[PDB]
Amino acid sequence: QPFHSPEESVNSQFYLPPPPGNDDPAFRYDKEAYFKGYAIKGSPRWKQAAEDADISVENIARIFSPVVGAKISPKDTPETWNMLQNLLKVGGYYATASAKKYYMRTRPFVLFNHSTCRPEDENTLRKDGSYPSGHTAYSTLLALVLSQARPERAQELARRGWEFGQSRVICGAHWQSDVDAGRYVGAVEFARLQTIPAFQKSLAKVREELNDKNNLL
Amino acid sequence: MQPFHSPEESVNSQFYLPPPPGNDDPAFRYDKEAYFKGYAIKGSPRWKQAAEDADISVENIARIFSPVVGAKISPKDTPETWNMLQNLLKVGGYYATASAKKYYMRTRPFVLFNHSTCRPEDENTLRKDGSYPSGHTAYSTLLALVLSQARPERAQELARRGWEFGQSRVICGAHWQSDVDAGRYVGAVEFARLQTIPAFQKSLAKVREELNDKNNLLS
Repeated sequence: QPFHSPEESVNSQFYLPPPPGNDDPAFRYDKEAYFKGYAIKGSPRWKQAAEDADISVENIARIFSPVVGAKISPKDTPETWNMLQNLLKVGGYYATASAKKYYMRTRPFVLFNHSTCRPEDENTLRKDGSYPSGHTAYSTLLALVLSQARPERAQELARRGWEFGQSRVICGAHWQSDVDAGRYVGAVEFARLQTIPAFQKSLAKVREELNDKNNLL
Repeated sequence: MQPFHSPEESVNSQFYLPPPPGNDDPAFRYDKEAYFKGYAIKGSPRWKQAAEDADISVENIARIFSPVVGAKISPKDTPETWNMLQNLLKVGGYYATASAKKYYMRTRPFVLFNHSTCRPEDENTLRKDGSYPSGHTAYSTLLALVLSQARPERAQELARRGWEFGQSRVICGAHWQSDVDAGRYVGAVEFARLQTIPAFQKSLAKVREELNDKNNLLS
């Protein structure tokens, strides 16, 4: 079960500013950012962006294990394995819902008629509000939670968290401003989770699994 | 009154933050355009807010956030919260941004364009301090998060006010938009580090009861 209900997340439509408009400096920048990523298409950083695009637990685990420095599997780290999925629901979905639905911002690949670095998701995304990025809110939240469980890896986690969000831009699924907003959303939800007992309980166990000598790499 | 942790205990900002935008970088073009959009509203109500937001003295920070968190913040009524406000400035505004600041020593916009800011009195000091990332922003974001933890039903207002506090640095001409976007992340990273420190948890507990005391509630 999720740490809290959809209604228990801080309303993102209230604290986030509206999306950059057609003539705002930020939007001119969003377009420039979009084309910079489209230009390096097919390249390695572009491929990495395609990998970061997959948010299934298996892939998140594969990506963060090296960064956090511990094996992450349903067998060795069962609580950490639920934490990753639980955080995706409340952070990527619940926390971004109201803002996303209220603005229904059009995605760049849709506006310019180009495919993304991961064509599979293109149909789902077409109908999802672009602002703010749920992927980013999730990866930011994840980075902060794991930093709390294993602070010795804080800098690596903060760094990877950031690049995971930048992958969305380069991929063509989001605008730079969607990602900038998503990061703030991730921090706000992280602060909200700290007051929920179920989370404190879960985190204690996660802290135990990731610092377990039998799980370190 | 002792920092929740030592300088060396802040996550190295120079390692996780990307470098500030270069001269021919599309993002710096955005920084300059953003700077002029702010210089343009000079004299408006929002501009007035930006000038008041510029003063980070504990007195002014208390005045600004009391209404938002919904409680009277004072050295007499809320002793622990008063210390918290100053402790966070130290570890969040300075310690958390120090290495990236020194590493890049980025020039501030009001200096670059030879303009005055919305708070002339602090220019001589800002002149010596690296611009990226924004310590003011990191502190205000951190503070909004910490207060959201002590008084969660005020989370949305605190989240909004913390965000606008950062935007005031941009409007005031003291920081580039990029210094602010970066400082927000720094404040978040520091917020996560503080959760693992005992001295913080203990101070927070007191702050929590002080801010929820029936006698300090504000409308």
